[PDB]
Amino acid sequence: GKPVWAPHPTDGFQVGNIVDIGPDSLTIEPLKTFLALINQVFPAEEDSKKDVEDNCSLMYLNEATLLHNIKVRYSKDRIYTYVANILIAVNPYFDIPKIYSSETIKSYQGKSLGTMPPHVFAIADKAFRDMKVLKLSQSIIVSGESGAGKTENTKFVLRYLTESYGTIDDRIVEANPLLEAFGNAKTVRNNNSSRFGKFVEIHFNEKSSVVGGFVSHYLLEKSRICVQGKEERNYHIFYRLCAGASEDIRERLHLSSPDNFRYLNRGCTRYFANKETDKQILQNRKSPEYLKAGSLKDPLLDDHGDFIRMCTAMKKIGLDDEEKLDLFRVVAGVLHLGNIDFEECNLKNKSTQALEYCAELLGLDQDDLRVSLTTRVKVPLKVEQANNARDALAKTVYSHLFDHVVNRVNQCFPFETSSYFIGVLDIAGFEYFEHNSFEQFCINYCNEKLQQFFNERILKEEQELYQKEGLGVNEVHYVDNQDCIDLIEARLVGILDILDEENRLPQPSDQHFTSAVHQKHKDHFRLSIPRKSKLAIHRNIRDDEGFIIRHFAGAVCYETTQFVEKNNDALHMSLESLICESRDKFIRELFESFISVGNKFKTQLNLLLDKLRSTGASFIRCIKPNLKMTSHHFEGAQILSQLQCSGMVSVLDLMQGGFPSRASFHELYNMYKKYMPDKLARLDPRLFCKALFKALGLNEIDYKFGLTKVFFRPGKFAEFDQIMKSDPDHLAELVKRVNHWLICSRWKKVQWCSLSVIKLKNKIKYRAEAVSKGEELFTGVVPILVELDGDVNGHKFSVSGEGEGDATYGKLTLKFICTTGKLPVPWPTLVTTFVQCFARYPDHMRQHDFFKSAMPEGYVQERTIFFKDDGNYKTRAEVKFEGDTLVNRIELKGIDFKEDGNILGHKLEYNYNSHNVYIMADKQKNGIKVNFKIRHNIEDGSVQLADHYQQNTPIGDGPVLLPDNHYLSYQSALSKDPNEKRDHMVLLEFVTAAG
Amino acid sequence: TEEQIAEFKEAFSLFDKDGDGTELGTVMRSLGQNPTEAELQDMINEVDADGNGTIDFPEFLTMMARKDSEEEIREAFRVFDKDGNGFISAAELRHVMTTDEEVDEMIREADIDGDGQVNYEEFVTMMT
Ligand SMILES: Nc1ncnc2c1ncn2[C@@H]1O[C@H](COP(=O)(O)OP(=O)(O)O)[C@@H](O)[C@H]1O
Ligand code: ALF
Ligand SMILES: [Ca+2]
Ligand SMILES: [Ca+2]
Ligand SMILES: [Ca+2]
Ligand SMILES: [Mg+2]
Repeated sequence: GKPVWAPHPTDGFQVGNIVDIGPDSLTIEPLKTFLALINQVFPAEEDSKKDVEDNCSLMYLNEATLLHNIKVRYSKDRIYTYVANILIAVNPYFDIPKIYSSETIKSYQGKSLGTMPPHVFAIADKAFRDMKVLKLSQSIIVSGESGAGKTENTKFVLRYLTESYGTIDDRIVEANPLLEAFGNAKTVRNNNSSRFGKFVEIHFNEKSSVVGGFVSHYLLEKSRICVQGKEERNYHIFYRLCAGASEDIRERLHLSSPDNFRYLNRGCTRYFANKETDKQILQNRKSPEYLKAGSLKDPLLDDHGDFIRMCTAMKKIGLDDEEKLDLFRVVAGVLHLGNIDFEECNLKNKSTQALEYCAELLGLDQDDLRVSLTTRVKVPLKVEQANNARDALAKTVYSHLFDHVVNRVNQCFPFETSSYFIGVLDIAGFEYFEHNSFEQFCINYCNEKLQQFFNERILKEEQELYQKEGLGVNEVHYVDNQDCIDLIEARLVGILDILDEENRLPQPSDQHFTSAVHQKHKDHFRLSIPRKSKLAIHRNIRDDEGFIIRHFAGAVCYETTQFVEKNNDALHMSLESLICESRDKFIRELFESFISVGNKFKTQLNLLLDKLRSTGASFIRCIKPNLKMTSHHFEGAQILSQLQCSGMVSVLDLMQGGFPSRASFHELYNMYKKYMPDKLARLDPRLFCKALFKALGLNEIDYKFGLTKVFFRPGKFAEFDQIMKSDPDHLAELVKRVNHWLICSRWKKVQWCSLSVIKLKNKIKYRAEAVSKGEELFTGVVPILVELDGDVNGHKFSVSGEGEGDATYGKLTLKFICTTGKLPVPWPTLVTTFVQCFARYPDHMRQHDFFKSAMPEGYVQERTIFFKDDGNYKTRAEVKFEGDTLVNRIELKGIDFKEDGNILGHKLEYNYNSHNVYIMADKQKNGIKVNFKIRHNIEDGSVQLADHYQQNTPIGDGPVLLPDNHYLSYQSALSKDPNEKRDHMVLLEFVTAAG
Repeated sequence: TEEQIAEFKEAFSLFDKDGDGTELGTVMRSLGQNPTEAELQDMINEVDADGNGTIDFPEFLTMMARKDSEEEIREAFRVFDKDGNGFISAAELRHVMTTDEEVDEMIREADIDGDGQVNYEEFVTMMT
């Protein structure tokens, strides 16, 4: 009845004690007494203060012990934790000192998993060693919902690998300020949210040295360019430009405080700043909102501070001032574009200035800009359509600018040829809001695919390996999400293809699309109408105004308004021509019907999947601790579902009997064979391997031989790495070490076997001695003394006995005196009770003599004697030598005797019949068992039957003889001493043993 | 000790030539020890608790116990000595064993002083 984990609504689990148990549920009393089902109750770690670095080290592996272990570690700023070779990373929401220093980077180099504390650097180093040794490219996948810390950990990895295995090498790192400026923006979930997915490849030569890199970017969020929520911002660049630009640059670009721009002022217009950096921003840059409410607070982001760092970054990576200024000119051009209003259509008089500034910054003719936004081609446009033209131009310009930025970044670290790469995947994190649109849909779809790859690699293929190799690892079942992916990307019937169809037909409709989705997946586990939503805040949405996808990370309700418009990437000819024919060379170079955004995304992501399938893969699972971006606020429930949805709970389960390290047995043996003396080589390969594992730590439970591969249990990575090390000296040193051990064994084996024979031989002499000694005690005549105390139906009596035994003749001559008066029972009933060690065992029988073999220490005789149709006796006798005389002390208890029966009514004749007694060995108790029936004569000519049950066990723990089944023959003669005044019996008995 | 039992277990396999887990006479004779057949059935009869006569490792050790060990090791050395000079040769160790090169490698690895033979003072070191 030790304390246990049971569910808690906000902590995920709480400590308590089981009180009462039902069939499917029980009660828990918290350390208020409440109901919990048996299968949501778990065993707890006995030490609630201890934490382990690898969750596989826990005594009990379950979701609750997992949650608590992570909680305790986070309490100590130990944000990283292992589940075998997978890393769990909880967002600290503050800078942990020195944990990412260059000094820390060096300390992780070449070190096996487990020999240093869990860290992102160890995962990155593991990928490097795998790349270098296995000659196989590598991918590091860092997952997590929005704001969990993927981009930050991605940066730590890239920084590790380039500092460690560089020699211009810092350009891949120095690049990020640039990419984040154009691709990152404030969200309710993340102040530094990535609005694009990225795959950063670090390429290596044959020597495993960095030769350059490549950044792949995926689907930048387009709508953010023009509009955002009151609590969100457009991309950082706009705000970095406004906060940090010189007064000169501000005049040339006609910039002002963000509130002055339609593309900024519907969102948050405040800057990220602190007390010190607010002073470095001029007043003409600050919005009324900023002046009213102060800056936005962040430990990492600072708008003015980031502007400088960006400019420094550009200089560090090779960007000249001309290109810097070109970039800024397009940014401002896009801003001014948005300040163009329309009335009936025609441009409003106030927006004259906006048209001038935009046309100039984008290298366009004013009249051409005015006409392209105002007319369709050859007919004029309505107010709302001019808006759609304006915004569409802004979305394409900014998008192409972004393409150019990542392309410009790729040109900083190009490489002619590479051998292998290590790639780091940083997708946009799973997100959902009050209103969810095509942006959330695309982002969450990408999140489904990543989880499927984790499922595919870590949960499906791992168990297929165990089974193909015959390991007999308990299967772990889990809910797969391929169905969710099928729902989206399937041919003809998938949501993306149904959406594309909608864009294709003459008069497209969001609701016709939405209806089609529902109709074509009638009863589907992953799709539902918005009316079945859990929240009531979204229940008034009609069937064809949205749908719910039950994502692995949770059900998300999508409003399908604007899905069709958003699925089209294409820009109309008149807009395309305008911008392609800009008088600005830079803008022309930015540009080198229906184009599907969804299917372009699916193609990109499946090509990424092809990449990932071809590499060795490592996983870092990022966790968001809370929803308020605070430090030291572990929200158990929120973290628990992240652990469940990620599959980490499933993985921990598998690791109860799983094997994260493995090698080809043939390959492993052959690399040691090359150094085996030609002698050790003759030894069975499996035996050599066992000896090698012994030599490098491992016990037998640490590893298992499959059909073709040898597997190693969790927490043994260092041992595994030593075993696999290819270095000639290391293989020679180990072969020498095991060679020595095998010689030391072969010696000890035959040595100890020689001792074994010496002991066996000694034991034989030790048996014989003991039995001889027993036998030599009975060579001549031996005096006897017998003492009995008896109780028969309350009648207490005592008798003393004396005489002699002659074992050569098997003769007993004894006289018994009842010292307490008259005997309450007839003497004959006591004959068998009244020293079987005096039996005659002839020549070839001496081996069967238990009785003499127990001497001088002797034995205990225990009997139960049943008088048929009457009572029973129970006797305990202790028989041993006391000097040269054999003594016997007996206690006797009789119960259930009929007071007028043959026994208590003294109806037995004073005589005795001959009997055979059947002795057999009692192997378990190390003595003998005996069964015999005595027939006593009754006065009137009938017979009183006495059924005996006997057991003898030796007193000492020395050696005794256990006999083959045989029998003792008894003759008994009863008589009276003619001069004896007391109640007595003279007994004469002869006993021979026979076959 | 926990080490001494494991050492005996490895020796127990040289009794268990068939590899099942169950002969004593066969090896006892071959180890060059006279004692005949009569005493073996009697000795096994103390640990065989189930009566099966099946010889199990936990039985083996208890069957060896008595109520002097230093002279047993000295007597073990005399099992290696065919003649009894104070040294074990390659030909001597080959007798207890039943490749010749392997026997030489076995002899050399024990020889601490350098005589090309193994004496008692060094026979013990190998054993422990
Ligand atoms: N290891 C870390 N150390 C310090 N701050 C962190 C760490 N990981 C995340 N953060 C903070 O959390 C924020 C969001 O993390 P980020 O990596 O941008 O989220 P995402 O996983 O969406 O990319 C960052 O802006 C940063 O302030
Ligand atoms: F905000 Al993110 F990945 F950058 F979820
Ligand atoms: Ca047995
Ligand atoms: Ca010799
Ligand atoms: Ca020597
Ligand atoms: Mg990110």
